[PDB]
Amino acid sequence: EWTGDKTNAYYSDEVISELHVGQIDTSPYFCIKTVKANGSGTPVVACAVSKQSIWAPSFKELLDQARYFYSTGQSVRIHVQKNIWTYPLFVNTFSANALVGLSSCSATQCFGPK
Amino acid sequence: EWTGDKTNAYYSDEVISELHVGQIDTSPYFCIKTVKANGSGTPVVACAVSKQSIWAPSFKELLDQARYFYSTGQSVRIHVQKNIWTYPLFVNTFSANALVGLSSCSATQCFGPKL
Amino acid sequence: EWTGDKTNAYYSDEVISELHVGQIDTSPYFCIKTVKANGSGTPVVACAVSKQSIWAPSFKELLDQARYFYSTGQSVRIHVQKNIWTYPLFVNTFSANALVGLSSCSATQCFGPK
Amino acid sequence: EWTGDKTNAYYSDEVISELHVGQIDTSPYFCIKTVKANGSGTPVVACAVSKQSIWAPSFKELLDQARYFYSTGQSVRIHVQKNIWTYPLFVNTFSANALVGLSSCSATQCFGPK
Amino acid sequence: EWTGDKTNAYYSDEVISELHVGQIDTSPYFCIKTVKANGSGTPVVACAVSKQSIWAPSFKELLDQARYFYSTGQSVRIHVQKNIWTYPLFVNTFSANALVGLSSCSATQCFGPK
Ligand SMILES: CC(=O)N[C@@H]1[C@@H](O)[C@H](O[C@@H]2O[C@H](CO[C@]3(C(=O)O)C[C@H](O)[C@@H](NC(C)=O)[C@H]([C@H](O)[C@H](O)CO)O3)[C@H](O)[C@H](O)[C@H]2O)[C@@H](CO)O[C@H]1O
Ligand SMILES: CC(=O)N[C@@H]1[C@@H](O)[C@H](O[C@@H]2O[C@H](CO[C@]3(C(=O)O)C[C@H](O)[C@@H](NC(C)=O)[C@H]([C@H](O)[C@H](O)CO)O3)[C@H](O)[C@H](O)[C@H]2O)[C@@H](CO)O[C@H]1O
Ligand SMILES: CC(=O)N[C@@H]1[C@@H](O)[C@H](O[C@@H]2O[C@H](CO[C@]3(C(=O)O)C[C@H](O)[C@@H](NC(C)=O)[C@H]([C@H](O)[C@H](O)CO)O3)[C@H](O)[C@H](O)[C@H]2O)[C@@H](CO)O[C@H]1O
Ligand SMILES: CC(=O)N[C@@H]1[C@@H](O)[C@H](O[C@@H]2O[C@H](CO[C@]3(C(=O)O)C[C@H](O)[C@@H](NC(C)=O)[C@H]([C@H](O)[C@H](O)CO)O3)[C@H](O)[C@H](O)[C@H]2O)[C@@H](CO)O[C@H]1O
Ligand SMILES: CC(=O)N[C@@H]1[C@@H](O)[C@H](O[C@@H]2O[C@H](CO[C@]3(C(=O)O)C[C@H](O)[C@@H](NC(C)=O)[C@H]([C@H](O)[C@H](O)CO)O3)[C@H](O)[C@H](O)[C@H]2O)[C@@H](CO)O[C@H]1O
Repeated sequence: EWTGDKTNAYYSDEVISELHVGQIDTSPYFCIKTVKANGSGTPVVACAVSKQSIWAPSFKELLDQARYFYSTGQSVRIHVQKNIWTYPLFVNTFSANALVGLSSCSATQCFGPK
Repeated sequence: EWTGDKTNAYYSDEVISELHVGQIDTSPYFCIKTVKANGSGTPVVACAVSKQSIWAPSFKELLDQARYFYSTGQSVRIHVQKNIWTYPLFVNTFSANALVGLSSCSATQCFGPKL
Repeated sequence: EWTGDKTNAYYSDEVISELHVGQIDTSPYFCIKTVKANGSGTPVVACAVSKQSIWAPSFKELLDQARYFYSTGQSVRIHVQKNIWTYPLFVNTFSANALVGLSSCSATQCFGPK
Repeated sequence: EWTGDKTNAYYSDEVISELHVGQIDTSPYFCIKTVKANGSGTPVVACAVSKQSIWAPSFKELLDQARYFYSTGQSVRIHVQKNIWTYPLFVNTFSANALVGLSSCSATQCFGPK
Repeated sequence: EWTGDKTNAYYSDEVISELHVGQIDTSPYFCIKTVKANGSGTPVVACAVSKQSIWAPSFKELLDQARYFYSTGQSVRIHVQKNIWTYPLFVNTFSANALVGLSSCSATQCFGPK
């Protein structure tokens, strides 16, 4: 697996507009909401769950990086894997997307896989 | 269990106004006080205690997040489970509420579980 | 044991004015000095030692919180237990007070045991 | 092995201008891009992968330092080992450079091996 | 052992002026250069090496504190133990000093062993 696998999904020129932290089934988790910097389109929501899925090792790295990009409001590319989370109320509140990477986008193209 | 369980309680548009760190019964803990951004109501107090209660795994995550939101003073939704801490002097000083989640808020919507 | 135990001591309306980190007998430790926000009174010195005293479990959390309050300079209530550290040269450089809690304050009141 | 070995390569007077976090083959990783402070030259890209290469032990310290230098925008010397990463889509997105050190730079010199 | 042992060396009224992070012999390490706040004297250099020397337990505490004092540029006292690192190329690049403590300094005094 890799953040950059073409089977994952990514969204360029976004900003992190919201951040949530909680716990589910003994695991810490966080979720972020992103929107296009220019205001177009609809939001992207993605979560990371510390004890769960092949992406679990990156939970702290992703949380720390999400917090920094959230604090700056700088443009980013968000990378997700769709259709991972399953608890229906959790998915309906947030989404089934697993957060799998974050790329800064301060130049012409975002610094990450495409 | 989940932050967003309907048996938990939450309060929207709160500002984290105070922060305390201490130790109780072998465990570091922290408590926060929150007040309505609009100045109404009565404060909410909640604590997290390392290695105690079902919420223990998220102690460090919630401490770091509480510190950040305390530093910005931004309006948040605070999620708690009531009647978790039982040490009576602790409860009298703070509350029995276990902190179980924190959500940022726009002016119209907080980003977290509700209803 | 609890930060708020009557057998501990506390000082309100203080600012953390100095910070020191070191090691003793294989244990990292730190010390802080505090002074009244208004300039009155006598300084308070306390230390936490990572592997020593009943307060060992709280070392990292108090170090992180001390650094935060040190960096803001805001008014705090410092909680200590007297007569804990015993190495004479250490006590004479710093004091025998163990740091056991830190509470934020406003003008007339602080958020913590009293 | 040492950051300073002559079989590594380094580039002075650089600024970290992009940062990416992800995961590959169960390992958290991050990449940075640096550009000369004065606008000359070609960008340098390097990545650290949490449990791969002889440089695995310094992953966390170099991620934290990369983040610090990125946030200040100060001039640094970046130390890499060339030709380490091998997954082609990863190398072509980023590079084969392993990140092995970061040194702050003044006007005329940098604080690190050279 | 103690930061404050008389067999150690300290230098007061210093500013941390450079910071370097790398890896040696499986150990992440950092070094700092300090110079007098008033611009006099010759610089001091000291390193901390993750799982090396009696001072290893304090590596993370000292790295976090060095980073903070580096970021503010405030006057500090640096405490070292001489003649610890033995690799000659490493010593020649940096020094044999082990960093063993850091103390904030006011205009009047420094908060640490003397
Ligand atoms: C002219 C051209 O090169 N492409 C056409 C574009 O007009 C059109 O809209 C574009 O947005 C583009 C961004 O492409 C991605 C991205 O965000 O990087 C590519 C992603 O794979 C895609 N993600 C998914 C799950 O499909 C993502 C997503 O569609 C949007 O972010 C949702 O808003 O778009 C690029 O910046 C273009 O320059 C810009 O005009 C895109 C449609 O994505 O393709 C062509 O129609
Ligand atoms: C009683 C109730 O469940 N909801 C009341 C509303 O009908 C009403 O209008 C708005 O309610 C807003 C959102 O209500 C919450 C919140 O803070 O998000 C919902 C929480 O479940 C509730 N928590 C608990 C333990 O009861 C919480 C709480 O009542 C207040 O925060 C206490 O300070 O309120 C929000 O409260 C607005 O005040 C209002 O626009 C009004 C009644 O007129 O208050 C709601 O409680
Ligand atoms: C003792 C006396 O003569 N008068 C009492 C005063 O304590 C008090 O005056 C106010 O006291 C305020 C807070 O008192 C503490 C504090 O800092 O919170 C209480 C602590 O337990 C105490 N710590 C110890 C080890 O004794 C601490 C300490 O004495 C001082 O902080 C050292 O400077 O004081 C605060 O000091 C205010 O400045 C003052 O207004 C009055 C209030 O009516 O009640 C008396 O009991
Ligand atoms: C006396 C002298 O300096 N002669 C030539 C210069 O014209 C120039 O070098 C100056 O010094 C700078 C230091 O060069 C490095 C560096 O970045 O520290 C040395 C590195 O080993 C080298 N790395 C690799 C993999 O080759 C690195 C690299 O070439 C450049 O950074 C890529 O941009 O340069 C630096 O070179 C300055 O540009 C210059 O002021 C150069 C050639 O112009 O080499 C000297 O022979
Ligand atoms: C003879 C002598 O060594 N020192 C005295 C002068 O230094 C002194 O002027 C003051 O000295 C201050 C420095 O004292 C230390 C320090 O940095 O705290 C003491 C340290 O033990 C010493 N470290 C070592 C390994 O020897 C350290 C070191 O010599 C200097 O830092 C190197 O620059 O100095 C400080 O320098 C002030 O500038 C000044 O107040 C005068 C005071 O009357 O008497 C001398 O005997």
